[PDB]
Amino acid sequence: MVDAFLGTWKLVDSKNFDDYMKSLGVGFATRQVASMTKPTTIIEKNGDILTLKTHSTFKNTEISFKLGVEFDETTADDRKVKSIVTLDGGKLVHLQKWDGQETTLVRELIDGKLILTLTHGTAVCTRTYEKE
Ligand SMILES: CN(CCC(=O)O)c1ccc([N+](=O)[O-])c2nonc12
Repeated sequence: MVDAFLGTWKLVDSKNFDDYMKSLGVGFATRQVASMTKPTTIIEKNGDILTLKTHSTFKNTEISFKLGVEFDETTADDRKVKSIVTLDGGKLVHLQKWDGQETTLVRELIDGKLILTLTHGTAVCTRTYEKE
């Protein structure tokens, strides 16, 4: 199940992140900085509680959750959302809902790399992380 996702990951490729942020309404100055930032994502577990940290020189976030149990979240761009994370087809699928809108954050493992696919509206972004 989740164990192969655990650890420290560093961003090594990003496609269409500006399009995704624009779709969400993120302002230009935040997008400019975020486009050059290379976050570290740390995924830890304690029993069935997962913690996902995203660290950078700009934004820092942390969420803790049980798989399959909804939780409140405030995103890096300050959306207040209702979230759930689950394991679907071997992928870690994070769904965020607010104001009747949705976005998905899907994490898969491919050849040892962590591929994060972000979808909102028509915008589809792919970020690739490598394990530290
Ligand atoms: C979804 N992510 C996380 C990306 C990742 O973890 O690589 C985001 C990370 C950072 C910002 N931001 O506005 O600074 C975001 N705005 O929308 N999404 C944002």
